[PDB]
Amino acid sequence: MMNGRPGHEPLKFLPDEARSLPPPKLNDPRLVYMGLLGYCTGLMDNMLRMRPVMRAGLHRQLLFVTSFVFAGYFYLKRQNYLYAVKDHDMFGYIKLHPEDFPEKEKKTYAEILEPFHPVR
Amino acid sequence: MNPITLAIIYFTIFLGPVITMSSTNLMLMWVGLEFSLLAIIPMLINKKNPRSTEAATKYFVTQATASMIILLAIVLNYKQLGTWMFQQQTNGLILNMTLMALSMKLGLAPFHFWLPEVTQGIPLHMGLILLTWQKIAPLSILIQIYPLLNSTIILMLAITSIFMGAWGGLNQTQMRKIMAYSSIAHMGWMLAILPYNPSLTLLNLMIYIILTAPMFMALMLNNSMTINSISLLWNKTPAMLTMISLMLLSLGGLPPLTGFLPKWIIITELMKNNCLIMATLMAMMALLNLFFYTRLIYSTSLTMFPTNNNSKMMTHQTKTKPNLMFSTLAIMSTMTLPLAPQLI
Amino acid sequence: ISAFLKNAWAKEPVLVVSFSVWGLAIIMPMISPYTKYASMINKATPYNYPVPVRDDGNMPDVPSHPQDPLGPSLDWLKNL
Amino acid sequence: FYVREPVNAKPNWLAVGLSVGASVFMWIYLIQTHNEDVLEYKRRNGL
Amino acid sequence: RYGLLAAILGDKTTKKLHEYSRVITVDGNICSGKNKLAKEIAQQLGMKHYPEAGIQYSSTTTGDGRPLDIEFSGSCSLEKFYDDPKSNDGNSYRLQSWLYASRLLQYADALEHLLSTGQGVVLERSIYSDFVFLEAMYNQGYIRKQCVDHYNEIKRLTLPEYLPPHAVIYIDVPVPEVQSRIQKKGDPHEMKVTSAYLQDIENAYKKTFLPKMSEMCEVLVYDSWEAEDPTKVVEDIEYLKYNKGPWLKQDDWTFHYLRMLVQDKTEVLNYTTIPVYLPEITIGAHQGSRIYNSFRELPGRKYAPGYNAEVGDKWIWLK
Amino acid sequence: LREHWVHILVPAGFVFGCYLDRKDDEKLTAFRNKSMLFQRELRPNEEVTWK
Amino acid sequence: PFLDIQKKLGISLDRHFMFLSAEQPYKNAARCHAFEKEWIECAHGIGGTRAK
Amino acid sequence: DGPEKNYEKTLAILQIESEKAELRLKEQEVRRLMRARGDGPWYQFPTPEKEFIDHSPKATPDN
Amino acid sequence: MNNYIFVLSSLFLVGCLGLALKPSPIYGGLGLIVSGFVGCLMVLGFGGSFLGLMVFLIYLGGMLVVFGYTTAMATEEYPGSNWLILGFLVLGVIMEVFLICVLNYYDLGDGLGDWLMYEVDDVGVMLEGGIGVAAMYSCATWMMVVAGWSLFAGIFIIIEITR
Amino acid sequence: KRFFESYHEVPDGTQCHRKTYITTALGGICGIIGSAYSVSLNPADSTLEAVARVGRYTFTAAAIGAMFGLTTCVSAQVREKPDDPLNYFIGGCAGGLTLGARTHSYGTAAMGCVYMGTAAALFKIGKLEGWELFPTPKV
Amino acid sequence: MPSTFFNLTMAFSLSLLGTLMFRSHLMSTLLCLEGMVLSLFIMTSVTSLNSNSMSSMPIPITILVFAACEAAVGLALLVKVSNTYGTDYVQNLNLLQ
Ligand SMILES: CCCCCCCCCCCCCCCCCC(=O)OC[C@H](COP(=O)(O)OCCN)OC(=O)CCCCCCCCCCCCCCCCC
Ligand SMILES: Nc1ncnc2c1ncn2[C@@H]1O[C@H](COP(=O)(O)OP(=O)(O)O)[C@@H](O)[C@H]1O
Repeated sequence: MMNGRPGHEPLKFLPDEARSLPPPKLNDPRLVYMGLLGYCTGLMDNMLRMRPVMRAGLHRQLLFVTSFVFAGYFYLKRQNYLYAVKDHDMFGYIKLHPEDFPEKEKKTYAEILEPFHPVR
Repeated sequence: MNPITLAIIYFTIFLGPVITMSSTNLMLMWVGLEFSLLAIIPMLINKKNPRSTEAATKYFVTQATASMIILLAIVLNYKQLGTWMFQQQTNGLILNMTLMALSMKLGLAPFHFWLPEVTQGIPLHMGLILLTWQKIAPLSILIQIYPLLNSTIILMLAITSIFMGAWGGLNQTQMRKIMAYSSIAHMGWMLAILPYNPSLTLLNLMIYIILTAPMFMALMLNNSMTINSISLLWNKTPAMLTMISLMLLSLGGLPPLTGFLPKWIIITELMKNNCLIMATLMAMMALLNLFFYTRLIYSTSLTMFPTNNNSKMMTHQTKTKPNLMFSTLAIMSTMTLPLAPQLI
Repeated sequence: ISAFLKNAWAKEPVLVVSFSVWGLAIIMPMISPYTKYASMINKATPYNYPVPVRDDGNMPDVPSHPQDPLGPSLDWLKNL
Repeated sequence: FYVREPVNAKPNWLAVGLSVGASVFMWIYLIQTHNEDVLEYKRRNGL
Repeated sequence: RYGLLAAILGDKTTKKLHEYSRVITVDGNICSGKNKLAKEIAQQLGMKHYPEAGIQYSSTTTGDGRPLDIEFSGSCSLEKFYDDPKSNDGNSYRLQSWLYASRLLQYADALEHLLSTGQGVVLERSIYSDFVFLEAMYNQGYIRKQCVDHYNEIKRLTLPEYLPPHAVIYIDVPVPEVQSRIQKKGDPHEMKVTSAYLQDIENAYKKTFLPKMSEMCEVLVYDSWEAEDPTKVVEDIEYLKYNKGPWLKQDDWTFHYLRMLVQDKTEVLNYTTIPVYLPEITIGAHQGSRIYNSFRELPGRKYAPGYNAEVGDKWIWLK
Repeated sequence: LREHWVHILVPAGFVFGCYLDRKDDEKLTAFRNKSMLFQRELRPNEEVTWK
Repeated sequence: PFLDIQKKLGISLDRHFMFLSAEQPYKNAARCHAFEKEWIECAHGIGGTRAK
Repeated sequence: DGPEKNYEKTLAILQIESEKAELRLKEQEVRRLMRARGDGPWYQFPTPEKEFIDHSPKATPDN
Repeated sequence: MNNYIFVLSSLFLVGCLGLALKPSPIYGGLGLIVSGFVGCLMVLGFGGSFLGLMVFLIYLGGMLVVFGYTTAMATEEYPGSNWLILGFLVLGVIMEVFLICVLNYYDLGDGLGDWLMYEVDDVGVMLEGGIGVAAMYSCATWMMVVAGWSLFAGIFIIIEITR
Repeated sequence: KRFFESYHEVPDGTQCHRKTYITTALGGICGIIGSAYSVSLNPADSTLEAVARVGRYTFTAAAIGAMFGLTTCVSAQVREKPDDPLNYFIGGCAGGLTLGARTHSYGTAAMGCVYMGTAAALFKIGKLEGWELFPTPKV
Repeated sequence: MPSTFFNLTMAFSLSLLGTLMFRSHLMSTLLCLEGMVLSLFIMTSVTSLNSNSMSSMPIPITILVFAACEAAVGLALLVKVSNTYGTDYVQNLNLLQ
C-alpha cells in the first residue's frame, strides 16, 4: 500500500516531514485513554498478584500511566502522519489524473424525478 | 540445558525468523526458514517424554518437505528468470507451490493436521513459540510476495482453515489443542486479506499474538492442559478468571473487545474488494469459534466446577506470580478498541 | 598460571601447539612487513584483457604505449 | 510475621527509583517534545 | 529468587555439597520411636531434622505459621481416622491425600534447603514410604480400589521428578510390641487400632518399600535394639558409601532445574490437585467457595506476603 | 474532601460532562450564524449569536 | 523486504547478487547480461503493475 | 441557549459528515485506479536494484 | 554421444523411482549412491568440475554413507520382497518411457543437441566453477557466515536432541 | 473445462440433457474427491471395502448431481419461467432428498432439502445478479 | 538442458510422492527426503552452470550445507524414536491422536 511511495524512509519511525503536522495535544482524548488503559493495567497487575489493588505499587501505577501515555504521544504522532500522507497522496492523484475523477453536476430535485412508492 | 546451548538455540530460533524478514534474496529467506526448523526441534523434546519424540518427528517431517518445496520454487524461478526472487513474470504454478508450501509451514487448511498434534505434545511454553514466533517467518515471505499470489487459492485455504479450525475446536477438550485449532482459524483470516491488503494481515497477526500470548501464560500459570483443569481456576487464582473470560471472547469476534477490529476491517476490506460471498461465509462460521470459546468460559468463570481438597494446600502456598507481560498484553488486547483508527 | 603451562607442556603436549599455532597465524599477518603485497601481487595478474580507453588528451598519466615510462610499473614484484 | 519471610517486606528501593525516576524522565522528555514540537509546527508552517 | 541469572553468576549447588549432605529418611511403624533417632542423627551431622508431616504442617510452613482451622487445612482427622474406619464421608482417604501433599511440601522444602544451604536432610517418613499406609488401608475396608488408583496416579505424576532418598533407615519393632508401645502412650485414638492393620503396614514395607528402595538408595535396616542407640546408627550412616542411585548424575546444570521446582511450591503440588473427581477428594463448589472465601480473609493471607497490613506489613504503597 | 471523596465522584462527572458538551459546541461552530433561517445581522455590542 | 534492516544499516549482504547482471567474479559477464540490464533499467521508477 | 444553536450545530455536523463521505468514496476510486494503473505512488511494486547491475568493462566483447 | 545428458537424466529418474518405492532402508541407499554418482556425472558434463566432484565428495560418501551407517545401527531391522519392488521398478522403468513417449512423438527432441554448454569463451581463463563457489570470501560473504552457524549450531542442536 | 461452463451458456430450462449430464459429473467429481479424503483419512479395512466406499460416495454424489440438474431444468421447463431461484430451489430440494435416501434418513432429507436447495437458489441469484466469487484484488 | 531439466524436476516429484506416501520404516522417508535435495542441488548447479552465472554457485553448496544439518536433526529424531520404541515404524507414532 503506502509503502513503495517515493522518498519512503526504509526503516524510520516518523520522517521529519511529519514535523509539519500539528503535534498531538497531550490531553487528546486518545492519549488520556491510553492513560486510563494504563492505570488499569497497573491495577490489574496488582490484582493478579494479590496485592492491595489500589494502595500498592504506587510507583508502578505511575510507571504504567506514564509509560502508556509516553508511548501514545509518539505513536499517535506517527499514525497521525500516516493518515496525513494518505491525503497528500490521495488528493494529489485526484488532480494529476483529473479526467478520472470528474466533477459532477447534480440536477436540482426540481429536475430529477425519483419515483414515489405510496405506503397506503 | 547447558546455558550456552540454550543461547545458541534461542539465538537461532530468533535469527531464523529475522533473516527471513530482512533479506530479499529468496535463498537467504529459505535458510532463515531452515534455521527456524533446526532451532525449534531441540526445545520441542525438552521433557523427552514418549509423546514428545512423536511431536518433533512429525513437526520435522512436515517442516522439512515444505522447506524442500519452497526451495524448488526458488530453484525453478532461477531458470525462468535469472533472478533469485519472485517477479511479475513468475509462472503461476511457481507461486502456487510457494503458497502450498508456506501454508504447510504455517499449517493452514488442508495441511492443518500436524499443528494440532504438535501443539498437544509440546510444553505450554514452547507451544507459544511454535504457534506465534514461527508464524512470523513464513508470513513475511508471503506478505512480500502478495502482489503475485493467487486470489482463488488463498481464499480457499482461508475458508477451509476457518472451517477446519472451528469444527476441530468444538470437539477438543485439551486446551493446547483448542489453541492450536484457534490458531489455524485466525491464520485463515490473515491469509484471506493478504492478496488484497497485506497491511491488515500484519494487524490480524499482532492482535492474535497480543491475544494468544496472554492466553497461554494464563493456561500455564496453573499449567492446566484440561478445561477441567482451567475450571478450578477460581480456587487456584481467582483474579485471572475475569480477564481469561474477556481474552477468550476477544479471541472470538464479539464487538466491544479488541478482537472485533481484525475481523471487522478484514470484512470491510473484502467487501471493498467485492468478496461479499466469501467474507459472509467466513464471518458466519467465525461465530462457531465463539461457541467453543464460551463453553470454556462457562466451565472456567460463569459456573464454578467442583475442586479437590488438596487445592486448599496449593492456595496456602504463595502463588508464583504471572509476569508483567500478562497484564500489559491482557489490557492492550481486551480493550484497545476505542483506539482502532490509529491501529489500522 | 605460568607453571600450569609446564605440565600441560609435559602431559597434553598437543593442544598447546594447536592453540599456539592457531593463533600465531593470526598475528603474523598483522605484523609482517610483507603482508601488503599479497593483495597486490594477486592484483597485478592480468587474467582478462585490459580494455584500452579512448584518448581525449585529457589524460596525462594513462601511459600511451606499453613501454612508456608511465603507468603501473612493478619494479616491486621484481625482487619483492 | 511469617515462618517463611516474604521476599518483599521492605521495599526494593532500586525498583522504586528506576520506576519513579524513569517516569519523571519520560514526562520531562514528553512535555519537552510537545512544546518543542508545537514550535517546529508553527515555524515550519505559517505560525 | 533463584534463577538462571544466579546460576550463571555463581550460586551452584555442586560447590555447596559435602559428605554429610544427603537426604536421609527414617521410616517405621506407627510407633518406632523414630522421632528420636532422626533428631539424634540430625544432631550428629547438624542435619536439619524435619518433623513428620502433619495436617497443619503446610500452615506452619506458610505465613504466620499458627495452626489453621481443620476445614481450612482440608478437614482431615487422624483422630477420626481411627475411631471411625470406613467412614461414610471418607475422612481417612482425605487424611491420606492431605498427608501425601504435606510430605510433598516437606520433601520439596527439604530439597530446597539441601541444594541452597547444602545442609543434609532427615525427614522421617517420606513420600516413597507413604504408600504403606494406603496399601494397609485397601487391604482392610478403609479404602476402596479406585481411591487407591487416585493416590497412585498422584504419586506417579509427582514423585518421579524429585530425586530419591540417599539412604533410608528402617527402625522395625514387631506387630505386638508397637501395640503395647501404643497402649502406654496416652491418646485413646491411637489405641484400639487393628493388629491386622498394623500387620499390613509393616508387611507392606517389608514386601515392597525396603526391596524397592534397596537399589534406589542405601537401605539401613535396624532392629529396635540397634535403635535407641542413635550413636551406633549414626555411625553406620557415616559408614555406608553413597554410590548406587540416581543421584550420581546430578550435575550442576541439572540441579538448577530441580531447585527451581522445589523453589516453587505451587508447582510441587500442581499434580496433587489434578481434576480427577473421586467423591472424597471433591471440595464441592459452594462449600469450597466459602472455605476459600474464608481462608483468604485470614489476616496476612488476603494479600501476598509483604502486602497485608493487618499483621503489620508496611511500605505497601511503594512495593 | 475527606470521606466525602466518594460522593463527589458522580457529581464531578456531570461537571466534566457539561464542560465537554459546551466544548463540542465550540468545535461545531461553523455556520455559526451563517444559517439561512437564522442569519440575523449582529446586534450592536454582541460578539456572536449563539455560544 | 518485510523489515528493511539492510537499507537502513546501509549494508548490502543480500542485494549484490540477485540477478544475472550483478557483478560476476573476474568480471565474467553471464549470458544475457545485455538484456536483463535493458529489462531492469527500464523497470526502475516504474512499479511492477507498469513493469508488466 | 436556543433553536439557533442546534440548527447551526446540526448543519456543521452534516458538512463534516458529507465531506468525509465524499472523500471516503473518492479513496475507493483512486485506489482502484492506482492498483490497475500503477501510475501513482500507492501500489508501486518493486523490481531489482539498477544500482546492482554492472555496466563495467566486462571480460568479453558484447557484454 | 549427444544424448550424453539425457541418458543420464533418465538414470537419475530411475534411481529416484527406486528411492520412491521406498525399498529396504539400505538397499535403496545404494540407490541414492547410484543417482548421486549419476548427478555427479551430469554436472561434470557441463564443466562444473569442482561443483561436481563436490557432490561425489560430500553427499555421496559423507551424507549418504552416514545415512546407511545409521541404518545399520537402527532401522535396518530388515524384517514386501524388494524383488517385488524391483518388479514394479521395472514397470516404471518403462512407464516413464511412456510419459516421455507422448512428448516424444510430440517433440526439443531427437536425443540431445546443443542443449548443453550454451555459451563458453573460446578463449580465456578463470572461467571455471570453484571461482564462483569461492565468492563465499569475496562479494558473497553472507552465505558463508550463515552456513557456519548452521553447522555450528548444528553441533549444539544434535547433542541436545541426543541428550 | 469449456464443458462445465456450457451448462451456463444455454438458457436454463433448455437442453436439460446437457444440464443433467454436467451436473452429474460435478457431483461425481466431488464424489471421487470426497471419497479420496474419506479413504486417505479414516482408512478402510480392505482394498475392496474402500473401492466400495469410493463407489458409494461417487454414486450418491452423482445422484444428487443428476436430480438437481433434472429437477431444476424440468421445473423451469414445466413452469416456463427460466429465471427463478425457485426452479433451483426445487432442484436443490430434490438433490437433498436423494442424499437423504442414499443415507436412509428422513431427517437428513429435511436439512438436506432446506440447506441444499437454499444454496442452489443462491447460485441462481448469484448468476442473475452477477455476484463475483473469489474476486481478483481491484481495491 | 530443457529436456534434462524435466527429468530432474520429475525426479523431485517422484521423490515428492515418496515422502508423501509413507510405508513402515521412517529411515526410508528421510532417505527419500534427501533424494530431493540431490535433485535440487543438481538442478541449481545445472542452470547456474549453463547461465555462466558464477555469482550464484555459492547457492548450490549453501543448499547442501543446510540440507546436511537438516538431515542430521532428522536422524537424531529417528535414533530417539528407535530408543523409545526400538522399531522405527511410522506405525507407532500415534500417541498424539
Ligand atoms: C463494554 C462492556 C463490556 C462488558 C463489561 C462488563 C463485564 C466485565 C467482564 C466480566 C467478565 C467476568 C464475569 C464473571 C466474573 C466472576 C468474578 C468472580 O467470580 O469473583 C472473583 C474475582 C476475583 O476475586 P478477587 O478480586 O481476588 O477478590 C475476591 C475473592 N473472592 O472478583 C473480580 O474479578 C473482581 C474484578 C472483576 C472485574 C471488574 C469489572 C467491572 C465491570 C467492568 C464494566 C466496564 C464497562 C465499560 C463500559 C464502556 C462503555 C463505552
Ligand atoms: N499416611 C498416613 N495415614 C494414616 N496415619 C498416618 C500416616 N502417616 C502417618 N500417620 C500417623 O503417624 C503416627 C505415628 O507418628 P509417631 O511415631 O507418633 O510420631 P513420632 O515420630 O513423633 O513418634 C501414626 O499413629 C499414624 O496414624
